[PDB]
Amino acid sequence: MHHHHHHGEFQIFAKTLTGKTITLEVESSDTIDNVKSKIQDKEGIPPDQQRLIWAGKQLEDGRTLSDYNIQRESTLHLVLRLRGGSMGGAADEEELIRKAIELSLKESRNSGGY
Repeated sequence: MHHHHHHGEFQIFAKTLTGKTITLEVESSDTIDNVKSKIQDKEGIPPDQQRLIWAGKQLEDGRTLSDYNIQRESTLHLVLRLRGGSMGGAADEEELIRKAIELSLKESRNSGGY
């Protein structure tokens, strides 16, 4: 029920596991489904095949942008899933989560160093 109007004055930045930078026009409260699909228009990749991991935690499809107060200048770490034959590389489908959290996200965990 996000109305039929349009006012994408606030954009965001998404970075795939491989490190691909993608910019999509979303809302401050945009939902994962909206974020994902929006990506499909950018990389074709279907939302059901796209996963979103942020802050060492996997974003649930029911999550919102305003949930964590995600501004516009945010790096949405996206991980491309793989249902077909395992690529047998760094990122596939499940290993893309633990690694997406240990590579560019671990920084947030490092803050726990006290």
